Parts: sequence; C-alpha cells; structure tokens
Amino acid sequence: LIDSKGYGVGTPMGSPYRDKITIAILQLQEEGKLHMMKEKWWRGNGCPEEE
Amino acid sequence: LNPLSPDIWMYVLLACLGVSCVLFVIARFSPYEWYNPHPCNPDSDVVENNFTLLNSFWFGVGALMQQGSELMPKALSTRIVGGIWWFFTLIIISSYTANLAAFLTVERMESPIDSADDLAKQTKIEYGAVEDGATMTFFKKSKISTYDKMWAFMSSRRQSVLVKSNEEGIQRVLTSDYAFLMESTTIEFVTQRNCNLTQIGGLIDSKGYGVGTPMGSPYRDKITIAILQLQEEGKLHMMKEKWWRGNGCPEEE
Amino acid sequence: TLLNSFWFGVGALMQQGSELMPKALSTRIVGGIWWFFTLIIISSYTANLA
Amino acid sequence: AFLTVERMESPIDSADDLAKQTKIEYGAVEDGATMTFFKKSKISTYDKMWA
Amino acid sequence: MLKTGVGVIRMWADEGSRLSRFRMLFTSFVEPPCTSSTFFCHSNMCINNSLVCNGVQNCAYPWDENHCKEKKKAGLFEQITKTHGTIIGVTSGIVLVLLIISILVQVKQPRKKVMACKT
Amino acid sequence: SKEASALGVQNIGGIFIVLAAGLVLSVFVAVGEFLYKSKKNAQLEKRSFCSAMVEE
Amino acid sequence: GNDRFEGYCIDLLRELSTILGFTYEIRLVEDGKYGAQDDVNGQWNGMVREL
Ligand SMILES: CCCCCCCC/C=C/CCCCCCCC(=O)O[C@@H](COC(=O)CCCCCCCCCCCCCCC)COP(=O)([O-])OCC[N+](C)(C)C
Ligand SMILES: CCCCCCCC/C=C/CCCCCCCC(=O)O[C@@H](COC(=O)CCCCCCCCCCCCCCC)COP(=O)([O-])OCC[N+](C)(C)C
Ligand SMILES: CCCCCCCC/C=C/CCCCCCCC(=O)O[C@@H](COC(=O)CCCCCCCCCCCCCCC)COP(=O)([O-])OCC[N+](C)(C)C
Ligand SMILES: CCCCCCCC/C=C\CCCCCCCC(=O)O[C@@H](COC(=O)CCCCCCCCCCCCCCC)COP(=O)([O-])OCC[N+](C)(C)C
Ligand SMILES: CCCCCCCC/C=C\CCCCCCCC(=O)O[C@@H](COC(=O)CCCCCCCCCCCCCCC)COP(=O)([O-])OCC[N+](C)(C)C
Ligand SMILES: CCCCCCCC/C=C\CCCCCCCC(=O)O[C@@H](COC(=O)CCCCCCCCCCCCCCC)COP(=O)([O-])OCC[N+](C)(C)C
Ligand SMILES: *[C@@H]1O[C@H](CO)[C@@H](O[C@@H]2O[C@H](CO)[C@@H](O)[C@H](O)[C@H]2NC(C)=O)[C@H](O)[C@H]1NC(C)=O
Ligand SMILES: O=S1(=O)NCN(C2CC2)c2ccc(F)cc21
Ligand SMILES: O=S1(=O)NCN(C2CC2)c2ccc(F)cc21
Ligand SMILES: C=C(C)[C@H]1CN[C@H](C(=O)O)[C@H]1CC(=O)O
Ligand SMILES: C=C(C)[C@H]1CN[C@H](C(=O)O)[C@H]1CC(=O)O
Ligand SMILES: *[C@@H]1O[C@H](CO)[C@@H](O)[C@H](O)[C@H]1NC(C)=O
Repeated sequence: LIDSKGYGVGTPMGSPYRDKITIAILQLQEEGKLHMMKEKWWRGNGCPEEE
Repeated sequence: LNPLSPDIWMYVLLACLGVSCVLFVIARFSPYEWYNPHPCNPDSDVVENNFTLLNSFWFGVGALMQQGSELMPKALSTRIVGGIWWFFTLIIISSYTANLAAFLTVERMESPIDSADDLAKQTKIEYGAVEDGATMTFFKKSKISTYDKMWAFMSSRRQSVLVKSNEEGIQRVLTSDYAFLMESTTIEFVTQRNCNLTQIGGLIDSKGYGVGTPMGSPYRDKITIAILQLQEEGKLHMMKEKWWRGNGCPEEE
Repeated sequence: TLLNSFWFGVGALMQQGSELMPKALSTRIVGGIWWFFTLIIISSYTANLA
Repeated sequence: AFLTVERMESPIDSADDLAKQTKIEYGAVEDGATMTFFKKSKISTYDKMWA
Repeated sequence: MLKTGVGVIRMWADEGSRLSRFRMLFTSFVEPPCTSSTFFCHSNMCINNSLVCNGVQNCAYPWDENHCKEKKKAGLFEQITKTHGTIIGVTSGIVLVLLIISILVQVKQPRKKVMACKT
Repeated sequence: SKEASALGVQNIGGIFIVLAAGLVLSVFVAVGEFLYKSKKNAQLEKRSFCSAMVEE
Repeated sequence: GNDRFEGYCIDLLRELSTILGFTYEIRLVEDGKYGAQDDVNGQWNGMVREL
C-alpha cells in the first residue's frame, strides 16, 4: 500500500445523520456484519493453477 | 548419519567385517581360486592366491561405497559371497539415498495453532487477553460461533489468563504456554525487538485509534483535518517508521 | 604420479573406477575415505536434485 | 515424479466446486424434489446453483 | 481466591444427594515479594517449595509441577538392554570368531608357493 | 504425518537375512568344490581319504 | 393384469400384502409425473393428484 485511507459515507456539512452512521458502522464490524459482506463480494475462483 | 538408525549403522559395519572375513576363509579353502599366475609359462608349479586380508577387506569396503576394487572372485564359492554382498550394498545405498530425500526437504515444524479456530479446539494451548481492554470487550460481546467459545474459556479462568497490561502478556508467552490476544500494532513492535515471538494468525477484526474528545467538543473536526493533513503529506508514516523500526529481525529463509 | 593421483580423485568423484586401485594400506585409507566422501556428496546431490 | 505423483482428479469435488466453476454445466430434472429443493433453499450456494 | 487465613466450607447432604463428592487443594500464598522457598507463579502467588514434584498443581498453570523430569539418553544406548542385547551380544562375537580365524589363515598360511585345498 | 523416524531393522531388515542365507549357501558350495576336486584328484589314484588330511 | 410388472416397489407391495392382507390392482399414473405445485393453477399433478 502506497498510502492508507478509507471509505466514508459522505454527509453534508452539519448533517445529524453523520454520528448516526458513525455509531452504526461500529456496530456492524463488532457483530461481524462488515466482514461477512466483505467475504461475500470479494471472493471467487482464487487462482488454483500455480500449485 | 540420520537416514539410518544408529544401531543399523553398526549392523552394516559388522557385516562389512563379517563378509570380508568369510570371503577370505572361503577363498583360501576353495580349490578353484588357486590359479596358475603365469599364462606364458603354463606347466609350472607356482600356484598362488590373490585374496589376502587387505584384498578381502577392501572388497567389502569397495563394494559398499559403490566404487569397487580390482579383486574379482573366480571360484563359484566366492562369487556367491561377492554376489550377495553386491545385492546387500545395493539395498543399503538405495534405502539410504531415498530416506535422505526426506531428511533434507520435507517440511518446517509449524505451530500447532494457525488461526482463531485452532485455539477454539486445542485446549492444550492456553488463551489470554488483557483486563480493561477492547479485546476482552470484543470477546465478551461477540457471539459468532468461535468468539463466544474463546470467551467461554476466559470467563471461567479470569484469574488465570486475563492480565493487567501488554507487558504481562509478553512475559506469559516468553515463560508459559500462552497465546496472548494483543492488538496488531504492538505485535508489529514486540516481534521486531524479540525475534522469538510471532503473529500466528491474521487480523480478527479491524478498528483504529483516536484522539478522543468529550461528547460535543469543538475539536473532533479540527483534529481530523489535521490528521488527514498529516496523512496526505505522509507524516504519519515517518512517525511510524521512526518508532516501530526495531533492531531488525531475520526471516532467514 | 601427480597426474595419476589426480585421475584417482576425479575418477572416484564421478563413481567411475580408475585403473590404479591403491595397494599399501596407508594409501588404501586415503582411497577409502575419498570413496565415503564422494558417496555422501553425490547421494546428497541426487536426493536434493528433485 | 512420473511413477507416483497424483491421480488426475475431477475439477469438481463438491457442491461449491460447481458454484464457482461455470465451465462444468449443472443439471437436474423437471418435476422433481431436487429441482424443488434448489428452488426453495437459500443457504449461500443452493440459490446460486438455482441462479 | 480467599483473602483471609481462615477458610470455612460445608457440605449439605440431607438425603440421597449424600452420594455427591468433591475434593479441593488449598495453597498458602503470600504477596508477590517472593523471596525464599517461593516459586513465583505469575498469578499473584508465593507458594512453599516443599510442594514441588508432588504431582498436584497449586497455581492455575502447572508452574510448580513443571520441568521436574530428568533422565539421561543416547543413540544406540537406547536399546542396550536384556531383550535387544541378544543380537548385539552374539553377532559381535560371531564377527570376532571369524576375525581370529582370518588372522590364523593369513599368518600361518601364505598365498604363493604350493597350497591347493589348504584351509 | 510425513515426518522423520529414520529406517531401522524393521524397515530394511531382511537383507541381513538374505546376506546370512547367502553366505551359508556359499559355505556349502565351498565344500562342494573341495569334494569335486578330490574326485578329479582321484583320476590317477586312491579312494580320496588320505588327500583330505594332507591338503587340508 | 399386474403380472406385467416387477421391481423393488413390486417386491415391496407383494410383501406388504402378506402382512396386511389385501388385493391390489397396479395402475400406472397417466400423467407420467410425480407431483409439484403448479403455481399458476395452484394444483398438483401426477401420483399426488390421484391421491
Ligand atoms: C578412516 C576412518 C576415519 C574416522 C573419522 C572419525 C572422526 C569422528 C569425529 C567426530 C567429532 C564429533 C564432535 C562432537 C562429539 C559429540 C558426539 C555426540 O554428539 O554424541 C551423540 C550421539 O553419539 C552416539 O550415538 C555415539 C556413536 C558411537 C560413535 C561412532 C564412532 C565412529 C566409528 C568409525 C567407524 C569406521 C571404522 C572403519 C569402517 C570400515 C549424542 O551425544 P550427546 O549426549 O548429545 O553429547 C554430549 C555433549 N556434551 C558432553 C558436551 C554435553
Ligand atoms: C582403520 C583401518 C582398519 C582396517 C584395517 C584391517 C586390515 C589390516 C590387516 C592386514 C593383514 C595383512 C595382509 C598383508 C598381505 C599378506 C602378505 C604377507 O604374508 O606378508 C605380510 C606379513 O605379515 C603377515 O603375515 C600378517 C600379519 C599382519 C596382521 C594380521 C591381521 C591383524 C588384524 C588386526 C587389525 C584388524 C582389525 C580391523 C578393524 C576394522 C606383510 O609383511 P611385509 O612387511 O610386506 O614383508 C614381507 C615379509 N614376507 C616376505 C615374510 C612375506
Ligand atoms: C540370479 C540369482 C538367483 C538367486 C535365487 C533367488 C530367488 C529365491 C526366491 C524364491 C522365491 C521366494 C520364496 C523364498 C522362500 C519363502 C519363505 C519365506 O517366507 O522367507 C523366509 C526364508 O527365506 C529366506 O531366507 C530368503 C530367501 C532365500 C535366501 C536368500 C536368497 C538366496 C541367497 C543367494 C543366492 C545365490 C545363489 C545363486 C546360484 C548359485 C524368511 O523368513 P524367516 O527365515 O522365517 O525369518 C525369520 C522371521 N523374521 C524375519 C520375522 C524374523
Ligand atoms: C556363515 C554365517 C556367519 C557369517 C555371516 C556374516 C557375519 C555377520 C552377518 C550379519 C551381522 C548382523 C546380525 C544379523 C541379524 C541382525 C538383524 C536382526 O535383527 O535379526 C534378523 C534375523 O534374526 C532372526 O530372526 C533369525 C532368523 C535366521 C537368521 C540366520 C540365517 C539362517 C539362514 C536359514 C536358511 C538358510 C537357507 C540357505 C539356502 C537358501 C531379523 O530379526 P527381527 O525379528 O526383524 O528383529 C526384531 C526387531 N523388530 C521387532 C523391531 C522387528
Ligand atoms: C534391481 C535390483 C537388483 C536385482 C536383483 C534381483 C534378484 C531376485 C530378487 C528377488 C526375487 C524373488 C521374488 C520375491 C518377491 C515376492 C515377495 C516374497 O515372496 O519374498 C519371499 C522371500 O523372497 C526373498 O527373500 C528374495 C531374495 C532374493 C535375493 C537374490 C540375490 C541375488 C544374488 C546373486 C548371487 C549369485 C552370483 C552367481 C555367481 C555365478 C518371502 O517374503 P514374504 O513372505 O512375501 O514377506 C515377508 C513376511 N515374512 C517376514 C514373515 C516372511
Ligand atoms: C539349496 C542348496 C543348499 C546346499 C548347497 C550345496 C550344493 C552344491 C552343489 C554343487 C557343488 C559343486 C559345484 C561346483 C564345482 C565346480 C564348478 C566349476 O568351478 O566349474 C567347472 C564346470 O563348470 C562350468 O564351467 C560349466 C557349467 C557351469 C556350472 C556353474 C554355472 C553357475 C550357475 C549357478 C548355479 C550353481 C550351482 C550350485 C547351486 C548352489 C569347471 O569349469 P572351468 O571354468 O573350465 O574351470 C576353470 C578352469 N580354467 C581356469 C582352465 C578356466
Ligand atoms: C526452546 O523453546 C522453549 C519453548 O518451549 C524455550 O523457552 C523455555 O520455556 C520454558 C517453558 O516452556 C520456560 O522455562 C522458559 O520460557 C524457557 N526455558 C529456558 C530454560 O530457556 C527455550 O528457551 C528454547 N531454548 C532452549 C535452549 O531450550
Ligand atoms: O483517512 S482516515 O480516516 N485517517 C487516516 N488513516 C490512518 C492514518 C492511517 C486511516 C486509516 C484507515 C482508514 F480506514 C481510514 C483512515
Ligand atoms: O473503527 S472504525 O472507525 N470503523 C471500522 N473500520 C472498518 C470496518 C473495518 C475501521 C477501519 C480502520 C480504522 F482505522 C478505523 C475503523
Ligand atoms: C494496554 C491496553 C489494556 C489497551 C491499549 N489499547 C487498547 C485499548 O485502549 O482498548 C488495549 C489493548 C487491548 O485491548 O488488548
Ligand atoms: C425421476 C424423478 C423426476 C423423480 C424420482 N423420485 C424423485 C421424486 O419423486 O421427487 C425425482 C428425482 C429427483 O427429484 O431428482
Ligand atoms: C528469544 O529466546 C531465545 C532463547 O534465549 C533466543 O533465541 C533469543 O536470545 C531470545 N530473544 C531475545 C531478544 O533475547
């Protein structure tokens, strides 16, 4: 990795939903929901030919 | 010396002194090895024998190291001793060089644990975490099929495995048989200084640090514009390579 | 000779026996320990060659 | 390596090896409890096999 | 983990629950300046070192009942015994008898003059 | 496990039999050469009992 | 008759008949079908329809 940044749900400047998304995202990754959705879309035929 | 057992290296040596003394006695006893040494003078009586005890012993050593000596038996009684010592040393060498392929590259002795579920089954390797931590709070409040089972241990043995620092989590691994669940940025510092500790799994979850302000403070925006200004300029990586540098540690292969 | 001594050492290195198998026990030990040397060097070579 | 190395195994070995490998074609019978099983199940592979 | 030096425990076995069983092992431990006769467990324990190699563990981990097993071992001396020594006891003497005969044939009998069928 | 435990007398094992059952076979034919030469030494002469003491 | 037929489920019905005790007439289903929810008519077909 050249740098390290991340994906943020953009809200307009002053939106009250920003904290309501901030607390919410922290809930899914401790329940494990952000990891189970990550494994579901970033998985395919992971090159079994070099072996 | 490994691919044959230290007793069966002695059964070769007793056979190498055994057969080399049986071949000598038979070659003197047999009335067909006693030949005429003069071809050009056939009708004389100088009938000799080319099996001495040097000649018999470095037949048994010569046919063992696959090079061979001059010393070729001529009677049928000594071509059965020599012919079965060649089949003996064909099987010894072929069994040696086939087992030696398994004592040079077979595998590395891996750790018995490799991930989170390998701690979930193997109750021999003891768990561990820190008291008053976000790691202990993570297993206390998660329920997905392993991390309740990992907290099924640590709740029952809370006075045993749960420690009061990251320093005591290092020492229990250096001394006891312990599998301390540390956060992955002080595993990337301790394993740089101590080349005898390692990160045996991946990352269980993903979270991050913070410059935490009180609830409703006029700084949680002024700090993150300052943090992202330090991150686009790369100044949060000159600060991490400064402290997490370590004394260097070999991968070695 | 010094030519025939180096043709023993190259010969016994390649598993191909030469024409001059030593007499005289002091030279049979040199020839005998060079046979065990080149036995281990080749059988470690051909076992790691795979 | 040319006497004992392995047997040439099938490219598929289970249900999920059909779920990835779109080269090997599926199949079932019309008016069957097998077709009805994939039509009404949803556990992460058997909807994809009915997809 | 009690705090005082007095421990009171009881069993209530009023009827057929009488067959219930339990056995304990208390261990007198001191605050963690362990100085003498005190193998320091890393669980706030200073136990007495008379309870070493006793089999019964006193701390959570078996700290005290650990690394008390010492022997001596070797290579082919692993099998030097009554049972496996039957082969090495005889066959090392068979080679020795063959080597006394082979000197006797070499010294008393030369290889050259006229010696057909000789020994 | 595809690990160690190097070869012993349980693995190779039986070439120490076929060696020892090959030398004992060769002692019996060493006597058979000692007898068949005595018949060829009986080409001229006696019943080959005095030759077994002198030659040996 | 029913002497046209053989098989596992004819050897079974001969041995259910010696236990219970009944006479039976084998009639093949005329749909040539087992049974399924049509989800248009909402009806069943095949052997389930004749039950
Ligand atoms: C031409 C001939 C040339 C020969 C060259 C020989 C040169 C050899 C030179 C070697 C130098 C070695 C240096 C270290 C020594 C330590 C030994 C060791 O590790 O023991 C290990 C096993 O040991 C055994 O199993 C014993 C086997 C018997 C020895 C066989 C001799 C070979 C005979 C020849 C046959 C051929 C005869 C003819 C064949 C026809 C284990 O022991 P340890 O308890 O772990 O060690 C304690 C260490 N401490 C005290 C420090 C704690
Ligand atoms: C590390 C290495 C180990 C391997 C070595 C083992 C093999 C070595 C054995 C070699 C045996 C000798 C063979 C020589 C050829 C016979 C010719 C002859 O008769 O003359 C010989 C006379 O000497 C003798 O007659 C025999 C006395 C030598 C000792 C006998 C064996 C002792 C074994 C103990 C050690 C074995 C234990 C083995 C342990 C593994 C030679 O004499 P000369 O000086 O040439 O002069 C000629 C005199 N002449 C005119 C009267 C003839
Ligand atoms: C081109 C050369 C041809 C050579 C012929 C080869 C073909 C022969 C094959 C024939 C077919 C195989 C059957 C053999 C008999 C079966 C019985 C059996 O179970 O084995 C038994 C006997 O057998 C032996 O001892 C080994 C075989 C013969 C001795 C060595 C071979 C010849 C020696 C040199 C020939 C040179 C002469 C050549 C001509 C002058 C072994 O078991 P055991 O004794 O009970 O051991 C104890 C039990 N234990 C191990 C659990 C401790
Ligand atoms: C001239 C003779 C003297 C000179 C010879 C050279 C001198 C030196 C020679 C060799 C030195 C090395 C020692 C030899 C034995 C060591 C190996 C061993 O362990 O025992 C082996 C054989 O032992 C037996 O069980 C006895 C069977 C017969 C052996 C004798 C052959 C007779 C041939 C009869 C037929 C003739 C027919 C002929 C015509 C075809 C196997 O034993 P084991 O049960 O496997 O061991 C148990 C271990 N385990 C439980 C882990 C498995
Ligand atoms: C390319 C490699 C080298 C090629 C060599 C090929 C040669 C042929 C080799 C083998 C042919 C025999 C076929 C056996 C296979 C079946 C198994 C079997 O029955 O084994 C039987 C024995 O069998 C033996 O032991 C055979 C030993 C023969 C040694 C021949 C050396 C020739 C030397 C020539 C010198 C003369 C010079 C002449 C001078 C003029 C019994 O075994 P088992 O019962 O099945 O299992 C064990 C169970 N048990 C322990 C209870 C007994
Ligand atoms: C299971 C049994 C247990 C007990 C065993 C006890 C049984 C023992 C049985 C017999 C003991 C005695 C037999 C041998 C005696 C003399 C033979 C000889 O040396 O050659 C003679 C004839 O031989 C030939 O040259 C032609 C026939 C070939 C025979 C050998 C073939 C090897 C095959 C393998 C089969 C081998 C048969 C044995 C099988 C073991 C002479 O021929 P020559 O070359 O002209 O002589 C040299 C003269 N020159 C210097 C002028 C050139
Ligand atoms: C070999 O590995 C062991 C780990 O199993 C090293 O650590 C020892 O572990 C025991 C308990 O398992 C503790 O007493 C100490 O942590 C260590 N003891 C000693 C004497 O060092 C051990 O250090 C390693 N090295 C050697 C030479 O044994
Ligand atoms: O853009 S951020 O919010 N702030 C910058 N960083 C850390 C400095 C690496 C990170 C690291 C991981 C992220 F997912 C997000 C961010
Ligand atoms: O705790 S966070 O603010 N939100 C959760 N995550 C990502 C979901 C992995 C991350 C990832 C990297 C971070 F630095 C912080 C966080
Ligand atoms: C040292 C301790 C207890 C702290 C350090 N930061 C984490 C935190 O502040 O949550 C903890 C590590 C852990 O939870 O394993
Ligand atoms: C042949 C067919 C359609 C029938 C046979 N019995 C099953 C049934 O009666 O449901 C079906 C097989 C299947 O579903 O693959
Ligand atoms: C790790 O443990 C072993 C035992 O002494 C050794 O390789 C090394 O010295 C230790 N690491 C450090 C940093 O001392």
